[PDB]
Amino acid sequence: GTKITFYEDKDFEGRRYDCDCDCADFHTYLSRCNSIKVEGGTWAVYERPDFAGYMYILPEGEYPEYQRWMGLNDRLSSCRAVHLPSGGEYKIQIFEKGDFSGQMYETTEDCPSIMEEFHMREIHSCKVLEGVWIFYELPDYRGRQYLLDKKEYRKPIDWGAASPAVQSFRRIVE
Repeated sequence: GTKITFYEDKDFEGRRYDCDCDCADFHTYLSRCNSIKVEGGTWAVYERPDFAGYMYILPEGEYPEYQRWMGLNDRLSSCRAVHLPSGGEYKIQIFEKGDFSGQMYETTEDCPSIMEEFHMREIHSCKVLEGVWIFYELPDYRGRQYLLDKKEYRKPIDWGAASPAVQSFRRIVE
C-alpha cells in the first residue's frame, strides 16, 4: 500500500521510524525528523502529536532535508495517509464571507494565486464538492498548509486556520 519513513538526521541517516497507517505520536521513537522517504501515496505530517500544529503535505518522493517539504524546522511527531477516492475528480466552491455567503467562485483547477485569478486574498468559507484540496496562506503554494478532505467549511477554523488568509490552493492528485 502506502508507507512513510522518518529519519532523525539529514540524507536518510540516523535512527528511523516507519509508518503505513495513521500514527498519532511517534515522538516515543524519534525526537526530531530531518529527512523523509514517502512511498506509494501522499501523507500529511504534523508538528505535534494528535495531528496538531503545523501540517505539511508530502507526495511520493525522497526528502533529504526538512526544507524539501517546506518545513520550518525538524519538529514532527504525527502523520496520516491522505486517501484519495478511487477514480474521483475535483471541484471546490470558495466564498467571500462566512457561512457560504457573499461572492462565490467555483473551480476545478489549481490556483497558484487567488489574487490574480479571483481578486481575493481571503476565503471565509468553502464547500469541497469533489476531491481533496490544500489551502496555502501565501501564493505559489507557500506558508501555512491546511488540508480540505470533501465536505463543508463554514469558517476558517474548520480547516484549521486562525485567520481567513488564503492565497493559493491546489488538488491532491494521484
